[PDB]
Amino acid sequence: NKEEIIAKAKEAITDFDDELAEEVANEALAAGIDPVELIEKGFTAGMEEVGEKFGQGELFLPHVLAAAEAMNSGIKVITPEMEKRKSQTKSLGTVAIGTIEGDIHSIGKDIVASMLNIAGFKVVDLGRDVPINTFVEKVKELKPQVVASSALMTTTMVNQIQIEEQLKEAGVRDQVKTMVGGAPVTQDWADKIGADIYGESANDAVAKVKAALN
Amino acid sequence: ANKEEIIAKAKEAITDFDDELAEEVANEALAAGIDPVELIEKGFTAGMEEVGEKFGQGELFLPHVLAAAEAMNSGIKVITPEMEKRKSKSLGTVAIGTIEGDIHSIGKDIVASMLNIAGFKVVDLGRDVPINTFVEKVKELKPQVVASSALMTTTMVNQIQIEEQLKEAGVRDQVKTMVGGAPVTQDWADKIGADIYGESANDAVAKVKAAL
Amino acid sequence: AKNNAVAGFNALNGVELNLFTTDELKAIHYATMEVLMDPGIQVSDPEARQIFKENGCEVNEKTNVVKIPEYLVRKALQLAPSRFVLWGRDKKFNTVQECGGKVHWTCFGTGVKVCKYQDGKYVTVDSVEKDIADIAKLCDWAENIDYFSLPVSARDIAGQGAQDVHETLTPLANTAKHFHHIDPVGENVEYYRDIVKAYYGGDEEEARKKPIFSMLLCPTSPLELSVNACQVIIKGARFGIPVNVLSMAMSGGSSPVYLAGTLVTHNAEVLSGIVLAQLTVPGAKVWYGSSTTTFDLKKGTAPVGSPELGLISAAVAKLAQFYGLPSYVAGSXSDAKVPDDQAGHEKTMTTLLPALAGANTIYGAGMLELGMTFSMEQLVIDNDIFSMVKKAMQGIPVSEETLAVESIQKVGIGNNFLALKQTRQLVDYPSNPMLLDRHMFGDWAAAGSKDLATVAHEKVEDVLKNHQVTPIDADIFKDMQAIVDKADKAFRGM
Amino acid sequence: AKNNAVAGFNALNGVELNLFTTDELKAIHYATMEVLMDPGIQVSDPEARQIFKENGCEVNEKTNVVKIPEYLVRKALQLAPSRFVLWGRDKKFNTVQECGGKVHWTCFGTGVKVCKYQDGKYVTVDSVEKDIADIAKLCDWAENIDYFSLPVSARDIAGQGAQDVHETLTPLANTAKHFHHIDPVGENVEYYRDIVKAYYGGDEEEARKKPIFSMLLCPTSPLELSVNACQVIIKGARFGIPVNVLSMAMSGGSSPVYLAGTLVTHNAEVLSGIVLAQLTVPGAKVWYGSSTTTFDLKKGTAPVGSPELGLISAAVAKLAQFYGLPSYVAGSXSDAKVPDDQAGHEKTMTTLLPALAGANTIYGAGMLELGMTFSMEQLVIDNDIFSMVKKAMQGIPVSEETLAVESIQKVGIGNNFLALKQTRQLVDYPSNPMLLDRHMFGDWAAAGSKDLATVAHEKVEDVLKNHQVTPIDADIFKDMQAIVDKADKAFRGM
Amino acid sequence: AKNNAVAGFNALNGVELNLFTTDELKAIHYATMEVLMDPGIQVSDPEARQIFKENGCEVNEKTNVVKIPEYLVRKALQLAPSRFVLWGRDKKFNTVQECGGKVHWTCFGTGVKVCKYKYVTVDSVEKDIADIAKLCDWAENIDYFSLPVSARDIAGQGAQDVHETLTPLANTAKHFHHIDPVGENVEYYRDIVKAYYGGDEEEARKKPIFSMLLCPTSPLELSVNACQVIIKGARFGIPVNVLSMAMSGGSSPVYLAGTLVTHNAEVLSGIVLAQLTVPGAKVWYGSSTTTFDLKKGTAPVGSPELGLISAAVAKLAQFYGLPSYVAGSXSDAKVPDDQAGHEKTMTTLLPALAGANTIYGAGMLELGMTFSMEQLVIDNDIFSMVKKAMQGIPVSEETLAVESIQKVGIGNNFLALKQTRQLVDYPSNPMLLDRHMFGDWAAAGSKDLATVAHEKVEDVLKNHQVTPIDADIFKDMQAIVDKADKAFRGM
Amino acid sequence: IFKENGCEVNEKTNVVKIPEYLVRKALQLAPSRFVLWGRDKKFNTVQECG
Repeated sequence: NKEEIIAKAKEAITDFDDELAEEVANEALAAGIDPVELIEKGFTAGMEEVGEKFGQGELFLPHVLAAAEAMNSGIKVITPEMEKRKSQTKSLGTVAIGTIEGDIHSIGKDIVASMLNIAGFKVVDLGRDVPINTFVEKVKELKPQVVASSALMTTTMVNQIQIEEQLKEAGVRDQVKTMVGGAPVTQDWADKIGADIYGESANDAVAKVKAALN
Repeated sequence: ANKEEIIAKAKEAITDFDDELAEEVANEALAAGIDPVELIEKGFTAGMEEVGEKFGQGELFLPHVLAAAEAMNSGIKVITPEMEKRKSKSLGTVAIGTIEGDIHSIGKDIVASMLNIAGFKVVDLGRDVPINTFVEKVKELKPQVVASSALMTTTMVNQIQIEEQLKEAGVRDQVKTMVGGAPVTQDWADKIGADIYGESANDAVAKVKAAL
Repeated sequence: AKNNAVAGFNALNGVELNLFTTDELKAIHYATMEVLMDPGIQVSDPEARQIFKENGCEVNEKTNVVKIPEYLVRKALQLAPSRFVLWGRDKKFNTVQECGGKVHWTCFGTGVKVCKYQDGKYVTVDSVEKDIADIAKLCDWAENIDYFSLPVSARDIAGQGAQDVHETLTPLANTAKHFHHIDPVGENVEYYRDIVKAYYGGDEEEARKKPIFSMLLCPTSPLELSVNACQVIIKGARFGIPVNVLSMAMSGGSSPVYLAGTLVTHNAEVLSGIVLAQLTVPGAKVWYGSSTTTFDLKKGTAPVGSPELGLISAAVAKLAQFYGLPSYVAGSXSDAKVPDDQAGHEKTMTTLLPALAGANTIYGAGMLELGMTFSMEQLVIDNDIFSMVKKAMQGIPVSEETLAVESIQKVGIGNNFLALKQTRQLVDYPSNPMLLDRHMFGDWAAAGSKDLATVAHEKVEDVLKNHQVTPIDADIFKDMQAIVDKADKAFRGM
Repeated sequence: AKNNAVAGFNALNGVELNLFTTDELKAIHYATMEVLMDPGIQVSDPEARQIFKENGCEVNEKTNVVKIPEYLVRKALQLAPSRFVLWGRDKKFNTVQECGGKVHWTCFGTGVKVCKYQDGKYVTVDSVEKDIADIAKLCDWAENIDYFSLPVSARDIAGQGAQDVHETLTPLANTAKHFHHIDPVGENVEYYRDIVKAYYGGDEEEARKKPIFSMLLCPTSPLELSVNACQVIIKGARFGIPVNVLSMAMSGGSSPVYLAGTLVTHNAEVLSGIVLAQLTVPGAKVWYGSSTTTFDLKKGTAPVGSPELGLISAAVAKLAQFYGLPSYVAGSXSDAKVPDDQAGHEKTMTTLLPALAGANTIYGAGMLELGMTFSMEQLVIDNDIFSMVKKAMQGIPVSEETLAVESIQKVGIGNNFLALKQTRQLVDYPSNPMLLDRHMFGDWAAAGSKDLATVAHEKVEDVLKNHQVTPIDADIFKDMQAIVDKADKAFRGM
Repeated sequence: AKNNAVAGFNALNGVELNLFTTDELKAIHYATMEVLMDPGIQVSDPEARQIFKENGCEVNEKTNVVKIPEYLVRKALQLAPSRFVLWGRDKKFNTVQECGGKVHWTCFGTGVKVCKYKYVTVDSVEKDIADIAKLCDWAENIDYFSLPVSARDIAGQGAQDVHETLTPLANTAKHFHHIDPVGENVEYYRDIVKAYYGGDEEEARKKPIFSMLLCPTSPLELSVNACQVIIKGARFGIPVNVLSMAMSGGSSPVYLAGTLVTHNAEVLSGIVLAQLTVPGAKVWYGSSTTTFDLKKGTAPVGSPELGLISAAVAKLAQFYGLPSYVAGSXSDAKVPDDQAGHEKTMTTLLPALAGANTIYGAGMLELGMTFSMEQLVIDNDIFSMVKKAMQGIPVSEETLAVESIQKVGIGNNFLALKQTRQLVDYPSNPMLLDRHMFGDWAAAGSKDLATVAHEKVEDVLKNHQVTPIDADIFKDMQAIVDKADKAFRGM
Repeated sequence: IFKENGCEVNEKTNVVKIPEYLVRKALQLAPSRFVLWGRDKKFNTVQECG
């Protein structure tokens, strides 16, 4: 059974079907199966098979997200039984991401979020126009390895400094490595601001996130 | 690949109606030195019979039946010389064609293919086939049955001459004749004293098997 | 290499049928605006008369005649939505009604009798609430029957309760498709609203957003709206219930012998109904409808399977398109008393024209005996006819792929296309009728030498027996059933 | 349910570009028939003059001027085929040329110089027979280059042998695509016939049925056919070799400053050539061709990357369509001396117009320096530009599926379409350029901050290095090679 | 004698380009009407939500979703004017914007960087806006000015946007189209235009020298800012460009048809809100919408898709009776090379032949991140060639010129002709594009368009005189800018 | 008859290739209409393009 529940969880993701992703997460609950087992032996297995083809140039962005959407359709089905109740953690880094406050551009942030999710990391999307304070509150509440903000304007890119500050005066700036990315964001900005990582793109961000903690 | 995989790729070539795939497998077969008879019998024929089933279950129709017979022909044309340089199974051979003065043929081609997929080795004489050629074929191939197709009441009549000239050559007593066509009925068959009447292709098949 | 870059190309997708030129549509319009001022329209309902008067119409209280100025016709047309969605109990049965050529079919309504074979002899028995239930099940099954229309009258409820309210729950209970009430009662529209409100758990906002119920009304030809008609319109607009303003004039009878003049009459009647709807509530969902036909001066009957009905329905569709409104017309109708050669002819004649014309809803399926009877046999036959009609409507697609030159060259002279990849992949494209017999004599005689009617009948028997309709939640049903009971009590209290 | 039955719908597939009304095309036609009678056309070849005279034309033997009556223009047009297939050595490279909007591209011809890479930067060196071989290989690779056209002159064979015959075997040997000879010689047309005959194992009937060789000729503007032009036409028609009658007038120079008047001039010249072809052999395959441009009165040069060239080519395409003939026009041409911002602009301007207009063959790809040079870098860049142009030509398909309302509603407000099934299935539909850079600064700078030209160049290097062209059978090649040698001997015997 | 009396004759003036039939246009309209009901539009601003609600739209206050009924689109359209005139300080630079095929060009906006030519890019600042204004003021094909690059330097030290309003009107006499305003600050812009006209609000309204753009948040929703720009725009009589910017495959369907349906709904909903706030309000049905590159994870704005969508939006606008403002002459290139020229031409020729009333993009590079002053004058040179091409082929007895053909005869040339002389300035004559033979070119530096362009930039920026605003008036406008920074620092 | 007018005729396969100019020629020659007479003139029926 378990082997079959992991065979499905994988098929669910390589096939890009949210339903089956919920089905398996269901027959999974109806077996007492540890959800963390399903999120790794089961879903991330297929998650990583896609990224594999993504790397060879067989599948593209569409497939990454479509697969990430499935992994979430399943994880949703068991978020109650999971961490909420049992309170168990997954593995392979934890990155909190969202578009800086005052900014609603989200396409990019969502692509970075998926490329990470598919790389093997646990992504926590904070949404967009995320108020600076929420970044901080989510950092000490979730205690993630990486905190990422996205800014696509020169006027919302400036708010990334505030993430650095309010994080320092929260006594957690040293508890997590920050990352900055966006069309106007550059390495110089990352340095000048004091950000740990600079994401040139979704691939560069994934490569640097692991090279920074992996 | 190993014979096992080649035999499968040969069945798939048929179930997918893919001539190019049937030809490639035939080459993998000849290259491996594998016997053509095992490629045909356990390979194409396997996939050929599968189509016949799905056809008998209304899941597939004529387009599929003729395509499958053709995918198989492609791959066998390749391994033909081979089978020749080594010598070589059908439920029995069937020789068919439309009678002289009749260029109708879509059906004859369908009855013919509805047989190839059943098992019989069909020998298509074409269309507008003069009576003589019909007779001069019974003596050469000696197939289990000589079938004719008339769609005109004017050419339907020629179906008699096939009788009055196969007895004229002491060969009638050998092969069972068969007539079919829009204008052809069971009576007309009984009248000219033919062996089997072909209602439709399916029927013709079922009836040719009746002579087991 | 093979071309894959072509400059602008003009194409005609499907089959286009024309009856008028802009000048001609304008002629009919002007003639109608003329008629709307003289003799005008008689509005019996005082409340409607007031709504007309409040907006600028001249209203003579002694004669009750209303003269609608063209600016109000224009205003009303700017307010009416070009489209709206008819929801089914099942979302997959949702049907869009919009200005254009998107065609849909619905059965006819409402017969007073129902065909039923009895010992070889053809037989018609007066309709009862149960017949509505059977017909509703059948229609739920028919794929070319987009939505359900009150097929026959619940005669057995007449005088015992609120017939029209029974004629509402029964259909809704036996079909997951949208229901169009062919014979609503102005006074009881609240009950319909409540029954639909119940279905949606008392959520009136939901009932308005996902209308599973719509209703029809007929202007009294020539040129007058009855009180019931006005109430259905007014209440309909206020309760967010799609209304079908369907004229029913007759050439030589209640309108000119000339079809064009009959259209002017029909046009005035319907537009006034539509104007009322928009003045009551701007943006009210409405249909420009018609069942107008020609009165047979030589037979003193109202033939509804004639070529005139097909032409008028086709014309009304063109007019609706011209005014920017969805159309609802008669089609697939027959005067035949039994499902014979005549039914087949008339049904195809009266359906093909309005379909090729672009009528958004064509009602008539299942009809016989000039609208007096409903035949389930005929209903499944019509459903099959619509598949054939849908095929004809695909016209002749012209592209490099369809021209298939490479296939022709590949096959070559004297060979066939049976084994081509092309042919197999498209095995499901050609028309494939469900009931129409295409076998040769032999196979046909062996199946029993059955005419279309008996074949249809065996199909009806099979469908009524094995088809499953998405039932309504038993609890929700109780609430809906309650409203019907409430309506019945009130009826007895009269 | 969901609609699946729509009435007649009018659609425009692709992008339609208009320059004239029927009245205007008629105006140009009448103006041409006028010009064909006065001043008429000077036909230098006596044999052609005879063919004209034998059919009804007035021929002045002292001036050699021919006056072609309209009925012969009409007759010729009824004789010329609306389409013909250009065969490649490889059947998959077959290209159809037919009256209409089916567009195809071919490189330009013929430059006398070639852009190269020496001690840095791209320089220009006079062309040699080997350059034709390289360019032929490159073109064999370019997917948007339907067929090969003599790109540059085999200058190194001048005076040593039959240049034009070398300019025939070399291309045929280095490309499996059809070859169009941009600079044939009347006297040697037999050699081309023989080389193509050899290729087909001496089967002349095959050579005629599967023409892998076609040729061009230019009327001497204004209004006169040279002896060479007449011989190419006459021999071409008699040997079954497709002929491209391409005028090359210049506004302000050899024709009016006004584009329309220039078209009249161009029209007379080309039609006379076409008339000759049809009178020589009814049904002879011909192209209504043009490279006519505007003479820069202020620069004393013949700019071929101007908007006038694009307009004239687009107009000639419309004219060809009007007369029922396949068109061959200039496009993707530039006056730029180096592959810069200007090349890109001009190349796109002169290609977009004739493409949107429906020119059946657009030649110019790879050109630079007003036709003097051929740039392989520019050639692959143009090939990429054609992919983009082909995309633009798909216009905006409008159907229920493309309107995608259910997708929009499914995704809802504030979400994206990246994960929809719809989006994935169509991942290959959007334009996907091979060379045009779409990366953000970072990725681009990391790849080396390369401009399009260097990127194109690396591609050229890669193609010339790794691309394989279907070689001609070594034995067949010997036969073909023989004819070239035979032609060379004769040349020395002169 | 010769005919001087022809009967009914049908002619085509210019070049007509078609993408749709009436059926198709309607196909897209009906689809937009379904979408306006579901899911509908999310209007964040509560002031905007009330206007909609006051007029019939069913507004859900919990979700902020507005379902605009089709009759409000109609009413809105019946109200929006079909034409209006943008004003510059110099009437000669005035520019009409009307429903039809009257094409005009404006520059790109807004870049964060500025290309300086080797070739380097340096984050923009208010001084850059001053030059481009000088350069764009000189560029003849650049009808009006559009905020080219953000003054990042004034960012955080004052009202960046109010500064971005004074410098443009200062260094240019042409209409000024603000590509990125702040709703909260519209009052300032009004006061700046008002200050220019000597405090005569009537003059400011009657002769708008300042217009502004706003973007719907793709997909299907208007932000508080977009709404405020519209609403305020309509009360103050400032022309508003409601320009959406969806992305195929990203914020909208991969198909272009579907992407027009989403684009349409957004824009209309904006135009509906403008006409409801103040009927007869001047608006633009605009678009920069394009296709998102699924294989490059970028938003190419120089693809043939942007060219099509722009041309398609132009036809839609005509359909609806409104002026169009669309993306054109754009490139994804990072340097002025072959690709820039190609894309710039592809994306400009389509909407031009289609009829776009305003085509912005000139000067662009790198998908809109940079503004090249070279590409800007190259672009302006490309527009001359476009205008030429747009003249199509005039066909008259004069242009068929039979007598000229007959006068010149066989084997001669038309150079010595009077007709050729008099028409010397008619044929295209590019200012930058090089048409010399290799020899003369090479004898000039063997220079490519880029450098020849940069040489021009330097010459224009050094010798071009812009008409300055009178000192009295300027101080009054500067004051307001100062009052704006005051407040910024205050808060 | 086909060969005599310009068509390519392969005598071994009996295949004829008809050039478009002959299709055009034939169409210019064929009458757009003709009358089918009956034994009774009143039954005359016109057959014409249209």
